[PDB]
Amino acid sequence: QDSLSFGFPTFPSDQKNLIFQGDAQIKNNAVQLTKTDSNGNPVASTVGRILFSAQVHLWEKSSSRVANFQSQFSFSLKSPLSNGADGIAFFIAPPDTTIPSGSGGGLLGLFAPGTAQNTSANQVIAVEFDTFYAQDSNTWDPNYPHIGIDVNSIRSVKTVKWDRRDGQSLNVLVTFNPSTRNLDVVATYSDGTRYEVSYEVDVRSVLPEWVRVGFSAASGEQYQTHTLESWSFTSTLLYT
Amino acid sequence: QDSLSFGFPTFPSDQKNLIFQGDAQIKNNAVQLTKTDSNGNPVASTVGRILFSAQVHLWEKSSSRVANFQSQFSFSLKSPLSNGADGIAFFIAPPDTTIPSGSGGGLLGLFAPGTAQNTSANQVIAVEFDTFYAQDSNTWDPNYPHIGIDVNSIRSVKTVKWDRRDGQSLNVLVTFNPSTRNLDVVATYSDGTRYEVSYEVDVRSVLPEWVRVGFSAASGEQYQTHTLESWSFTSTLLYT
Ligand SMILES: [Ca+2]
Ligand SMILES: [Ca+2]
Ligand SMILES: [Ca+2]
Ligand SMILES: [Ca+2]
Repeated sequence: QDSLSFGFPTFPSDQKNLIFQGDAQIKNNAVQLTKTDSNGNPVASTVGRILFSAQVHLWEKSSSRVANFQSQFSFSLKSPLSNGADGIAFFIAPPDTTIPSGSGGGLLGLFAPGTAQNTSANQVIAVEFDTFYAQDSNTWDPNYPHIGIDVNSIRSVKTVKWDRRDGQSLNVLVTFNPSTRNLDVVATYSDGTRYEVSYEVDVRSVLPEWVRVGFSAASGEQYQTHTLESWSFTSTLLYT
Repeated sequence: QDSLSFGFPTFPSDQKNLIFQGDAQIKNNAVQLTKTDSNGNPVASTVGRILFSAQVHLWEKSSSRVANFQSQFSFSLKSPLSNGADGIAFFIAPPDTTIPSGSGGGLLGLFAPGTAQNTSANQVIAVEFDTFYAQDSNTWDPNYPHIGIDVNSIRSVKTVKWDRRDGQSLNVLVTFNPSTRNLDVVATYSDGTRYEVSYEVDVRSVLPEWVRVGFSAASGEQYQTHTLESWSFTSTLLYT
């Protein structure tokens, strides 16, 4: 289809169109990307991702069209530790994508250690909300929590300073305009605090014609819950 | 998801979210539900169907919500003869539905011979465009071409006289309002000729909470092409 849209105001336990990978599962009308014990407390060494089952037609070679898409979502992070890790990400990748071997911790369940920074060995665009930046392990990160745009590498093409707020929902709007090739990110907390970051990128040179979209999160030695609360997505092919 | 929408202005050969059953296939940017030869002419004894891969949440027991949906599509029928058969139908059924054994000809690929008229043995709602009504083989049909609404039986609960026009596309709008429980059908030819039929039905007592939607067509000894040209669908769970 040239156009596709779906909306999850909440996530009831009875799901049919989501692909669960790793430890991801539904609990209390929300998606818990990373594993939690019986008490709902976060645990270390966990990775999980979800993908919408229907494939999205991102671009079409034969007609020279590229999709205009928007993804609106909300999530919250919680941890008794002073340094919850590692972060959550909205991503776009090939339909057959699976959790790479050894992609836990700072790799956010998106990249393999051996090629995490080799832009030629990957096909993925992601918007990350990174809370762990230890300069001895995450050598590619700026020294502070941040929002980053990733294109085929864990070392973001760009980042902006962001504040982690335990237990507070962050609303995010990610949009892509094929005319200007701008990928825009706008995130806000309930008190009005706003964060914005933008990057120009031609998706045709990075991703195949058909892709799947979803979320990924992970925790290494340090941990926190990564709770996806709602998600709406729309995409339509346009002439460019 | 509480809401789902998709639109196929045309049908390119590169499809990823369609389930093909029987003889259905993409050809010339359209879906040919029934088999055709090399030159493009219809053949006898053929059945074919397509279904969208993502499941639709028709109703939810917990919240007591029922979906409001709309399906818009266009198709054309062509035959060297004048007695083209058997017809095409838009249908809604359980996700694992498959072509019943011996459902060719007048059963439109939707019902099995032994239970075609047993309402307690089926789970399907369909809107049929029936062009063949010979009383010896289709004992359940009125004696003239028609559009009908089928609820768990090949014997329509409501029908309206219709005119078959070889080679001309018919534009159709099917809508279901959970507030009134009315299933309305409006079909029109480019010159303005309009046909209408409706029926009150409680989808909750006929179909499961999650379903799949698609089209079916068949040709017995008499034949004609059943070409699906475009299709758009939208559904939203409402609190009525
Ligand atoms: Ca990090
Ligand atoms: Ca980072
Ligand atoms: Ca008939
Ligand atoms: Ca009939």
